[PDB]
Amino acid sequence: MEALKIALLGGGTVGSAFYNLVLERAEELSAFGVVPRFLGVLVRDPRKPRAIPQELLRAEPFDLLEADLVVEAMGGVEAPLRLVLPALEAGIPLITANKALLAEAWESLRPFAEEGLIYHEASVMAGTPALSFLETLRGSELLELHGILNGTTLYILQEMEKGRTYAEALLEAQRLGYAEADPTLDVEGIDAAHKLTLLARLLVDPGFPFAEVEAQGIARLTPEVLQKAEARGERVRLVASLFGEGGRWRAAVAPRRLPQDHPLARARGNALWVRARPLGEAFVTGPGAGGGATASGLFADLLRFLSGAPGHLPAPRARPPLEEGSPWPGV
Amino acid sequence: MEALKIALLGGGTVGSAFYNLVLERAEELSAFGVVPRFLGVLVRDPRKPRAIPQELLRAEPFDLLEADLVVEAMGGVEAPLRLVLPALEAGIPLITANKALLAEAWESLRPFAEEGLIYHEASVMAGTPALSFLETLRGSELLELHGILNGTTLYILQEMEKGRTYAEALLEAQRLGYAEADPTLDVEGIDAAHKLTLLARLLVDPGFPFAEVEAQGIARLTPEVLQKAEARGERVRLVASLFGEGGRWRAAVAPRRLPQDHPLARARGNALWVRARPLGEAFVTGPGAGGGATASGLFADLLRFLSGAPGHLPAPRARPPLEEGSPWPGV
Ligand SMILES: [Mg+2]
Ligand SMILES: [Mg+2]
Ligand SMILES: [Mg+2]
Ligand SMILES: [Mg+2]
Repeated sequence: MEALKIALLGGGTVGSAFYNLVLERAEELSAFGVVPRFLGVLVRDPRKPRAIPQELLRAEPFDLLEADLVVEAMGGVEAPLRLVLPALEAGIPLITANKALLAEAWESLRPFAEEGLIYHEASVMAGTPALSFLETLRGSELLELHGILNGTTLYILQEMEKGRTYAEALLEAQRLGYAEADPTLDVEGIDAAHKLTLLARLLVDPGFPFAEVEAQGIARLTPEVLQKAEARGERVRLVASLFGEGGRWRAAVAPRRLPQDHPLARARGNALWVRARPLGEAFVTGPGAGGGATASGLFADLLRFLSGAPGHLPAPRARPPLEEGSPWPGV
Repeated sequence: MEALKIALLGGGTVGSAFYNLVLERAEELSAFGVVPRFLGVLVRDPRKPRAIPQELLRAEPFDLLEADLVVEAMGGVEAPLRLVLPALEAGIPLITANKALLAEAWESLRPFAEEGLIYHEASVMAGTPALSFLETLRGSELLELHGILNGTTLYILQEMEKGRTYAEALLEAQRLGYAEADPTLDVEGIDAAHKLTLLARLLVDPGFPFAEVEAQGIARLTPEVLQKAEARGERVRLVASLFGEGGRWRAAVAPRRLPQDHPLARARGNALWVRARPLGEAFVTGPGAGGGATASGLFADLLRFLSGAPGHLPAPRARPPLEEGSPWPGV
């Protein structure tokens, strides 16, 4: 029974949920001949009440080179990047939920992702199978991809449809744990843009640039706009789309008017929908945010690592779209 | 570079679709440093019209030991079993869509599956992500699982739903090739039982016996029974359930009255619904049968193999249900 040394970067909601999940599920790890042992837990706020042993709290960066795995969920881009690089360079895998880091620091991280060292199922739709879903979709050639990827904006739009104001909805989303103190990334559609970029890279273009995604949020939406849409038998949702145009892949995030019965319009939780040849049309749904939900994704990748499987690999090569896609009508 | 030698067992609808899909996307495999070549295709009778070159057809078993991969979609149990064992024993991976073989010949196949030599995403819900979906769900502990796994009975109920009699619906399912001349396996819920058994082994009990799955088919269903259901706001579907009962796992297939709003009742294609802790509720749906759909799943596994990832592994150990469940009412 050798130890599975884990260096955890981030003691927030997600990090805490993950730490506790690993210890709670220790017997599942035993089936693999290992017992989990955390080298330390880096925390931004060492005084915030936590369910992590005091002796493991680290207010300052610590040596990660002796870890078997580095798990990161601290948000932000530059600091996490500088912290994980040394480990990745040492050949230590990185399990992360940081969609911002992967989307904006791909120039530095791609090389390691290319050699299967980065596991990031939790980076898109939390623990819901989004990346593994596309890995299986590789059996076909993508025709079009559309998803409602942000938990906060989805909740807000759902609540406004019920008559709740933008503000009441947002504050509740924060109380519920879906959104952070400053949900600006979420409501401006940037978080969805981060995730869409990750999906594009795994399926059609390993070097897809985050800067090419055109993104807009829900800031102009009101209960009035949503009720008028309902009157026409449509639902408004912030959709992240990947489709062909002029022979090149185009990615955009924007509110779209969807038929009320469309899978994306009637989904429970966030959702990813695709049309591919020859499979056809398929889609997956589940929670897109939350401490427990995200922890499930990180733990899923830890088990994937223990099984001997590589991390999530970028698409083998860039491939053009098989057909021009027709975007949904914008709001 | 190297060659990717493939021995194909089954030249039917799936076999033919897989053969042509590999040829259509062969150049793509160069990204993995390989060039695909089929060593031969085992078929019942090479005299029949087939979209595979006559010269590649083999009417009698042929040596498989030079193959890099054996792909099988013959249907049946004992014949396929005796043909693939020699390859597996020699360390050659098996990519199969044969849920019957895996469900009923597990005693012989499990050891190889444990070694990561068996890839069978296409054995459940065709190319739609089902096994990969559950692999990610491993991040949580299963509360309950319910799926509509058989394409034939889904089509049948969707039609009887519209007012078609059982015989009328079945005939069309057959006339369109969804159901065989003798649809027994499908309509008695055995195919669903096979697939449910596979899902159970991957997620909660590597030794789950097919013999313990309690299956009931469509025999007691009529268009009227469905009207009664429609009147009460429900839909009837043949559901494969895995839930806790008495602190042990119970697996059953049977027609169920689902609230019409439920993801399972709304699904146009086959579907898998799950509730787990701490993830919550997740759902995946897509085509569950068909040549192209199944080929997509087989090809997805070929890509998984080329990436250095092992096949689908059985649960690392058996573990009891965390909570007591109970399927919807039956008929
Ligand atoms: Mg995910
Ligand atoms: Mg690559
Ligand atoms: Mg070889
Ligand atoms: Mg499948």
